[PDB]
Amino acid sequence: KFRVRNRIKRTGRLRLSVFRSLKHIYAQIIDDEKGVTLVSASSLALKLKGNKTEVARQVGRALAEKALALGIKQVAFDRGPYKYHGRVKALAEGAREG
Amino acid sequence: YRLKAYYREGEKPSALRRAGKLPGVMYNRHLNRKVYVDLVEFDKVFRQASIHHVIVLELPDGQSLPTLVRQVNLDKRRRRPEHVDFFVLSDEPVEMYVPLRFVGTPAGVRAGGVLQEIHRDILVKVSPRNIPEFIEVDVSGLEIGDSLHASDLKLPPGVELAVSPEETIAAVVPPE
Amino acid sequence: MLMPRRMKYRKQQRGRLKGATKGGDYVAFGDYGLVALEPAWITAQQIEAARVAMVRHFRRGGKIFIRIFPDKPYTKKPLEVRMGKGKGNVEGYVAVVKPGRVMFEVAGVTEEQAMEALRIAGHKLPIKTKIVRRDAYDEAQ
RNA sequence: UCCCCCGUGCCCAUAGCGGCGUGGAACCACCCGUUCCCAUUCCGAACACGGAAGUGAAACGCGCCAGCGCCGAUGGUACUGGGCGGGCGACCGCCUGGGAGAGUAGGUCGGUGCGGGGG
RNA sequence: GGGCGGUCGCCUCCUAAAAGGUAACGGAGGCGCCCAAAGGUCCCCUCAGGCGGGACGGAAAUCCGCCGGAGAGCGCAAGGG
RNA sequence: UGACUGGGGCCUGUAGAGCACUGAUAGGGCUAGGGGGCCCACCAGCCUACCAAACCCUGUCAAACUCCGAAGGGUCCCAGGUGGAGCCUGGGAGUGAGGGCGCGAGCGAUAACGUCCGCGUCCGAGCGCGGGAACAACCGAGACCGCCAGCUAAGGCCCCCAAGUCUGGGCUAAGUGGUAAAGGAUGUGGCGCCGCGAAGACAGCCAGUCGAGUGGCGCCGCGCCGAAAAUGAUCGGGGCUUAAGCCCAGCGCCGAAGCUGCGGGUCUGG
Repeated sequence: KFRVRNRIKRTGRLRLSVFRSLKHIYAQIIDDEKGVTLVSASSLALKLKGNKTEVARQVGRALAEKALALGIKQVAFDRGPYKYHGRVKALAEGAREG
Repeated sequence: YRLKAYYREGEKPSALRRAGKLPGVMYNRHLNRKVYVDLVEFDKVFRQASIHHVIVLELPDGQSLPTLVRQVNLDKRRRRPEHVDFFVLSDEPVEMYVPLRFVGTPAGVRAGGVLQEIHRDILVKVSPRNIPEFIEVDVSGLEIGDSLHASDLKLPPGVELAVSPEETIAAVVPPE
Repeated sequence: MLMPRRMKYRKQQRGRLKGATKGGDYVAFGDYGLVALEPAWITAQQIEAARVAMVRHFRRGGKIFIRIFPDKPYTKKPLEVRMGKGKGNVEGYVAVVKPGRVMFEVAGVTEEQAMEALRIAGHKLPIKTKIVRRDAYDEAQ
């Protein structure tokens, strides 16, 4: 298996989860303990382009505008099998830094 | 065979065993309740009956409900039963360990042998309406070599054994 | 004699004898059996004298089942020594037997000879015995 | 409110192994490539990137099944806080509050939050 | 009793009577070091066994395929993990 | 706020049990090797009531094994709880040799008025008092003093010796009682459930007469042998047999320095 679950290395609140599918890319801001999503956005499942990495940034900036609107400032970055590369949401706005 | 049983309120299991009246219980998927046969009587019955044959229990309702003896709890010291369980039947292919006859005389009664009756009650499935008995097996060409077991027997269609087949049934083993 | 061929440790503690038998209390191997009334430790050389007697009696006979094992070691200090200086040497092996344990069994012999051979055994044993048949020893379900 | 699928938590095997049916419009995966970012103690196997000719075979989702696995009473014992006995002693019995483990009847191929996409 | 013998500090398990603690010249083992990577962090990867199948190749030299939640491994004793 | 107690919430791996792990284990099945007969050395081949792995079935064992697991115990919260309880600071000590009993273990030989720990008690310091023949620690009971008053406790009520030769139903003939085991016995008394009895032999002389109770193991109460040591014997003594012994009821008395009654002292509190 890809056990992975570095996501287990989350202490000090507010998780920005990312999902990379062969066609698409999705993301939801989660408050655990409660067990509840607060904010979201997706790839063409949000109605959008047919590219890849360009599309990523777009969904990113999307998530940003919506979150700050609710009063949410800072978080922590995910993707389980990340390998932080390519399809990155290197977006302004959200205060999770980097 | 019959036996007078009587309802229990749940009071002083010590008192009853001392007053001749062995406590037990009856149960099935719709009714489990508490009863007290008499030791005196149950002995004649179970000693002939056991759990190959079937008992029937005449209560203060005329209801003579049909049963099998699931479990008997012995005393460990000075062998003498403390408690009996009664399985209430009707018409479902429930289990039981029907006995076996060992008809015959193996070749191992002459070149140094004894019959060992490993598992002389084998388990099976079949509805209450069908209650076989002595499921004989013949032995005659069983010398001191190894010996027969499991599915090698005489199974009335309706009978559907729950064994393996591998569970050893008998053997022909040397002298002293 | 009749001892274990390997053990985690060579010597062990003594321990008390509570009642009951816990297990071993229904016949389950041969036709006639020998049950215990008094608790005791039974030595290997007793078990043997009991075994050989059984066979002795009915020569070229049936099968005997010795349903107990001398798994426990026996310590004893050399003669005329004082106390302390640590535990003794192991001088033999015994089996713990409590009220109700079925110790022995025979099968495939005349009721006549069974009754007899079992009785002789009890004369080899440091406890009170009783003989038994094949009654409600049916722990099936 | 009612279905289906994609993410993500709580329950901690009554969610498990193995069998047998299904599902591709949409999701998902496999698939097409190796120029490009990024890869291999050798391998585009894996990570990774650009694609959409094909397939639900594999993987995953959804059912149905009890062979193995897992759960499991009720009764009755074992043992025992406290009180009191019998015996000369290994040890055995009563009274009152508590009460297993095995084994039996039986139960199980899950339940349940939050958010998305589709009718 | 004293001598002869044995022991004297430290760690692990049992004796220990389901908090802690608890004796005997009671049962059974270890320490008086090591690592310049055997340390920090980031990114990867998963065992031992077993049954197949393969030139030299044992009964595991290295190769391939199924099964195998941990029985392997963690410098050295045992225990916990 | 104390000891102790009621109601809640955590923590725990013993008693007991179990075989999933570590090891041990009796028998059978299934089945690598090895031994050995058939036999050929060109190496194969078939059999064997031989020894025998791994694995499965039945049956079990373990301080240093545990899938499981009580009663209890530990602690924290809220209450009851005014006690020669509790907490804080300081002045004065002695003790640092313990002992028996009950329960839970180790050592020992499931020996010792033995020895090591753990939980409780009494002696120590209650050798003050009652019971136990006598006797620190077994049973009863915690003694300020006085009384020619009354009730009790353990243990007792035939005499020594206070109080029942009290009442009702059973057992025992050994002085058992008045202190011993494996194992032996048609001792007794009470329960059994099995043989087979006008195919009328159970016991006795040709089987006819004989005309009925006969054997067979197995439970329970009480007793019998098994039972030999060294100054004179004895249950404490005399003496007890439908008991003055044993079992089961019932009513009544005697009995301490305990509890009441009356009088007195001293110290606290009010």
